[PDB]
Amino acid sequence: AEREAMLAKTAADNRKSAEQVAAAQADYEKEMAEARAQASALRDEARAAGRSVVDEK
Amino acid sequence: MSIFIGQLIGFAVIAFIIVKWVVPPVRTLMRNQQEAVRAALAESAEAAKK
Repeated sequence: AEREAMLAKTAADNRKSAEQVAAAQADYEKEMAEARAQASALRDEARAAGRSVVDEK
Repeated sequence: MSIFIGQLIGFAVIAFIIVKWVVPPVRTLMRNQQEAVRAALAESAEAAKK
């Protein structure tokens, strides 16, 4: 039963090792993309404020 | 004594037969099985480590 469980573990874990490497890569990419999107939104808001002050002046 | 010597020679012949033709294969099987056990142990090891 113990060999059985060891087998189970190895299998699943090597599966979760691959899954966690993929998750690290994907989460890094997704968080970087979210940061870039937030930066783009901030710059768009800055340009909107610039245009608004230009129109006000 | 003669009976003892004869049966002892027969035992020696059968022992030689098994040691030269039956011991080798069984032994392999035991080693190949051990290979497996150690391997599985170490593989669990690496999967957990990885």
